[PDB]
Amino acid sequence: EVEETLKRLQSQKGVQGIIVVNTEGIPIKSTMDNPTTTQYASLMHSFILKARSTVRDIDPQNDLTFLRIRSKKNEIMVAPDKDYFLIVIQNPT
Amino acid sequence: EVEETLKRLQSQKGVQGIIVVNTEGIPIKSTMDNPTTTQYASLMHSFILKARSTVRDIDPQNDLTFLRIRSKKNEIMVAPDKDYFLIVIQNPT
Amino acid sequence: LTEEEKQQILHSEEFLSFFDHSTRIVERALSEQINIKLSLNRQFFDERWSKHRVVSCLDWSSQYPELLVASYNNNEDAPHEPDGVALVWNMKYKKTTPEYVFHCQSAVMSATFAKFHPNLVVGGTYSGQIVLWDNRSNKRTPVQRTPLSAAAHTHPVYCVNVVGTQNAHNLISISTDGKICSWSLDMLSHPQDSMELVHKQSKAVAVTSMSFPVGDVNNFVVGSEEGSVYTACRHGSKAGISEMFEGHQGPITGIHCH
Amino acid sequence: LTEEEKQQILHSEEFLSFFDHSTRIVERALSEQINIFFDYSGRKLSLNRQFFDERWSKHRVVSCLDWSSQYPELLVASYNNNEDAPHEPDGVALVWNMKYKKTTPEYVFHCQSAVMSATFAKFHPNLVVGGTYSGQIVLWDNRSNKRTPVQRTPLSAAAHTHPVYCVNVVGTQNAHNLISISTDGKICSWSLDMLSHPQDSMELVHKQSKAVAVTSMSFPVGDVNNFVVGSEEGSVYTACRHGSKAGISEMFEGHQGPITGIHCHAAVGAVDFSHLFVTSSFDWTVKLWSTKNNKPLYSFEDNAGYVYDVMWSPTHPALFACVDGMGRLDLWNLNNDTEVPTASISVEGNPALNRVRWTHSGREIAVGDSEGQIVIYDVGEQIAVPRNDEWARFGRTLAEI
Amino acid sequence: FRIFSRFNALFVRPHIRGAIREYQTQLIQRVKDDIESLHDKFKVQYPQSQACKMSHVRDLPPVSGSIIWAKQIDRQLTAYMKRVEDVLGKGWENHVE
Amino acid sequence: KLKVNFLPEIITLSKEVRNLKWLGFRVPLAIVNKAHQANQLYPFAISLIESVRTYERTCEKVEERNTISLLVAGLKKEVQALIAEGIALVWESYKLDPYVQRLAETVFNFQEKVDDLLIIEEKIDLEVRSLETCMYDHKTFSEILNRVQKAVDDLNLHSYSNLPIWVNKLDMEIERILGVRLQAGLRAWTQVLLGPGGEPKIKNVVHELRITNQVIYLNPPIEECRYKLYQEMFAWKMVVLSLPRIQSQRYQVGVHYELTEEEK
Amino acid sequence: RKLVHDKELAAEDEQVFLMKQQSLLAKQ
Repeated sequence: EVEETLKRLQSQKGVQGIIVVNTEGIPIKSTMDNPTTTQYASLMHSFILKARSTVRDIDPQNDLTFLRIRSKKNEIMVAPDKDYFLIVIQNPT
Repeated sequence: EVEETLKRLQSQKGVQGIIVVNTEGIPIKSTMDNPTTTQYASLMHSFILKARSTVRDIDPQNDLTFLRIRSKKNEIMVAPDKDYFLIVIQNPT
Repeated sequence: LTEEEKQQILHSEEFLSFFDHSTRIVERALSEQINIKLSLNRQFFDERWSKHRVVSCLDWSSQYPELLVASYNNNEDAPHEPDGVALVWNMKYKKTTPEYVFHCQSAVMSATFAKFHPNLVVGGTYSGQIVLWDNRSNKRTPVQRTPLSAAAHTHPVYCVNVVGTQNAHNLISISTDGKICSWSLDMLSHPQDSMELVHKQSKAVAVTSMSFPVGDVNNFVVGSEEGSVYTACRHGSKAGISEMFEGHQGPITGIHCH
Repeated sequence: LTEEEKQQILHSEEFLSFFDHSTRIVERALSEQINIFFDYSGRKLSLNRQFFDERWSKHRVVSCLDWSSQYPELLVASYNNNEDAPHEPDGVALVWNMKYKKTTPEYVFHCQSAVMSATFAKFHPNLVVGGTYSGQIVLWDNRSNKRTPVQRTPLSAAAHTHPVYCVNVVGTQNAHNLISISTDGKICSWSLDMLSHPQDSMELVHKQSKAVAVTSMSFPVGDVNNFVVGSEEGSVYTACRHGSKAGISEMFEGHQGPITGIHCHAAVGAVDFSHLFVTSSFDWTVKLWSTKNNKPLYSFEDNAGYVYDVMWSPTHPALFACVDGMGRLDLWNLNNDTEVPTASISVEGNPALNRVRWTHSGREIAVGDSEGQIVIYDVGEQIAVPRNDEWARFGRTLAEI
Repeated sequence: FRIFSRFNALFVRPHIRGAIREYQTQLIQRVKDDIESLHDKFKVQYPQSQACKMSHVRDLPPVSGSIIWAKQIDRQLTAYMKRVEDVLGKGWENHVE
Repeated sequence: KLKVNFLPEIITLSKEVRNLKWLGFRVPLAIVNKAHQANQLYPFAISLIESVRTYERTCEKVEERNTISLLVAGLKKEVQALIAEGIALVWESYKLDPYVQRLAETVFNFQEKVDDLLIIEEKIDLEVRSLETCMYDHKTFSEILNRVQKAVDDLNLHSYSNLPIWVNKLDMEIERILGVRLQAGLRAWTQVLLGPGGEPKIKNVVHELRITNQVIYLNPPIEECRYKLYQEMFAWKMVVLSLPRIQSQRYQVGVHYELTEEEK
Repeated sequence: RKLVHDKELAAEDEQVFLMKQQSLLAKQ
């Protein structure tokens, strides 16, 4: 089902990459060139680990749901769950 | 004209509190006490300064424009300015 | 790491809420922000799920008035496609994708919410199965279904509805031949009260359309293929068809009480 | 120190132009105001300890249980004869302890006759008094090294001639009496230092000189003259010991099977409930009654099985515990539910549970079976700990019916 | 059953007996499951049951305990007759179930 | 292969005659008879074709999952006796009138217990793989066989034909694969003794050469040393050999009988 | 008295039962 999920989130305009990492740091989902983005997946894996550390150390009972990042060039969206995570990259269209 | 905008943000839907970072990890303008303003916004200063370094590792031209964290008890948008940053804490509903 | 581990864990029984949160919250994040008489409001289409099919039923949830269901017939262009498919749309976001897909093996022409259970999506087949979908469950395949028996419905079922209160209620389903059946929502394995609506030396009527009065659980009214409006009471000594109306010289396509 | 003044950059007209840019990003950001659709997101007893002696407690029923008053972490058990070993002594008394995590019995006692019942001596901490199948009421001492009974009663015509199914040491510290009733109507009152002949002894008749084959007995708390029994008749008799009125007060029709356990109310507090008692029997029913009414106030009919014991929680006013021979220990809080069990647990393999007893603190429940397996459960604290409105809730629950 | 016993002209009238149909299937089916548990309890014989041993524990001779056992099975049978009577009213014996 | 003598389009003829009497057209009477018996035989024959279609589907799932052909068997002979007794029926018979309903009930109960069979089968078979993978320890494989044991117990509530010998075929396969794992553990003990196999702990045996009254001797004895090494062998046998052998049935509550330790 | 084991009581499969009933109708 994952390829049509890839398709209709890839037919949305502005999306450069649905490169979704697991909790393991493995590129479990990628659509672009894998050595260009696996270290960014590891970067965002360690920083979604500090973002879960941010929510669970600032507050006891809060759970981290979603992060919005708007950069200078693009708007890259980071979606945690409590088990497995998501990284996706969008241009402003 | 920040003061009557703050008086408009006295009465928005679910603003948990209004602050700003003022001296680059050291906030001054506080409507709350020492921790929730100061060391939480200094944690935000450290985390988005290192996240500016992370997007700078992705592309050194690409710095940060805007950040928003949403969670169960707080939806926090972050506006990075030049030296100081900005923290506004809001409810989801 | 390896592709056998990826095809194990990607189809494992942990990731289905992970894909539901993936599809839901990135389809929450399809919202493009900006940084600078009669009227048309919207259109909806799905190029995969809604090509070359007719719309046959709708319902708004009373709990969620943004949510809309959409029962379709079979795509006869694609015989490998499932025949009934039901598509769940939204009013809150501007997303052209549906919120949920649900499909069935027989073609559907009656689809509704349960009005005290808005997570439960009740469809009704060309075979006469009354199929149940849940959004908390993963499965686009129906999670409960009736038997296809002589005691249950076997014709195409154009109408199914719910009344009773929050603390006690019934599922009401009328078919083409005129068999009514009472059902539970927890159990669809047998009908509860089931009988046949007859009139005119007991001819079997051909019921098309359905209306309830507001606030009535016992009396109700049908239209028909036979040009005939019948009201009918559910239980009692005059359980069955009360009486008869005339005037239409066509088969009746839709009724609604005020 | 951060700054020598914290004010004037917030009062500057050029730093506030950057703040005007920051509030422009705020006014860009706060124009959305869209919430997440819900999308149907949606959002007790614990096993403590088991005791089994392979040499002594194997293939024997747990005939009785008692907890010591001065030793509330201690627990005694009574055993019948083993048909697997006829050469062994018949009654076995194993003393068990939860302050140590050893699986040994702390004190082993045994006798020639099969021990039907036992009690702890409340005011003598070193004496253990058991009742046999013979009607010898045996006494053990843990100071003496012998496992044989150091004192026993005769089973003569002045004394207990029938199987004693209930013994208790009740009384004050100055004046206490060992009270035993066998299966014939014979009550004998005993002193603990002398088992040669009873202090006071007579036979219970209730109507037209019919004998009362007594299966169980209870005391109200604080009442040494008055008490209550459970026969095999289906008939509970309130009874008074001494005075001009000696003997059975009232005729209760009630139970349709022979009574297994009767226990009066033990929780003392704001509102007095010590006229109330529950009765378990072979007719599958727990029957909540009182002394003043001669009728069933309530009967509990949820069981599919022979209920073999019932007793109150000694701290909570509404709570009581019951078991069956199916294998289900059942807790019922009558402030919570008079209709369904508050808590239920089932032992592994589902054995026939015979004897159960609360602890004195009202937190631990210990159940015995047909197999000599003492199983200890701890009661959860929202059920176990009583609150102050619960006494009034029990008053409104009794005033409801 | 208590709200059945308060309401008996409802058991006269056909509107209620048309209406209470989904509940009484559950009521007669739980009566059926209780009496099938009573059937399966009577399928295991009495010394093969635990209750003969527990009667011998609690002083009762086993022919007497077999009588207590089978009369209590008969007492639950009497209670289930009261249950099926209180479901279908008077004239419950002439019902199709 | 299985099919029935029926045509759905016959309900189209019923639809057309239920429309065109109302449109005023006088139809021939044998057509009215044929659509009338179509009206009588329409739910029953489609109930037959769903019973036949789900029968060929469950036929495919038992030839695929033939591993458990022994846990369908009484139900299989009930549905095979029902189709063999439904050889003799015809469309004139009023004996089909409970019969197709009894067939669809046995289709549904067959579906019930073949899917319960699938769930508890695959949980048992992956628990057999949990015997094949985890660590060489008596306790670990004991709760493995306890969960398989109570899984067999809850399948024994269903009470098929030749249920217990399927369990005995499982337990002899357990015994063979445990022989393979015991070979791994004993070869691990053999290699660890000389300085998936588990972790053998082969301890140091302490000996003092000894003078008592001008007699040089050895205390402890070397037969005791060889004896102690055989104690560590027999304790390393004890990990696999005293794993408890599951019976064919363990609802034998009235059996206190025929229990040896190679059967235990 | 050992537990003297019974014979292989078994269900014949739908392929061989259908060839059996095909032979039964081939006789019919």
